[PDB]
Amino acid sequence: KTHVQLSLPVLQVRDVLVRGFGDSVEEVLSEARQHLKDGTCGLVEVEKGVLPQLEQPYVFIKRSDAAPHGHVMVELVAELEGIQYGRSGETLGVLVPHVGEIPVAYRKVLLRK
Repeated sequence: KTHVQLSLPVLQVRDVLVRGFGDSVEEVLSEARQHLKDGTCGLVEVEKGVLPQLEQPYVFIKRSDAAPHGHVMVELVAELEGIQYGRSGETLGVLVPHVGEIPVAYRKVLLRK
């Protein structure tokens, strides 16, 4: 399938134990995709002061369309020193590894895989 229905745990930035996916744009996009597939990916909602508490490169999920079965269609865009790799809509949040942190909510997305 080109798209996969996922329910992503929404984590508070100060709870997150592993604050990024790795060290290159290519690695973080790779790792993000692997964690999304394995159900080990959390979502942090971006507000004032959130991104400086996470590790670059960042992986965003961005709205790709204006929502089958409640699932917002999204795609992955990476960022490193203010340059983005990808072009998409509005940010739903930043992806991070999930290692058992307690979520505050779940974000239903349809991920272009």
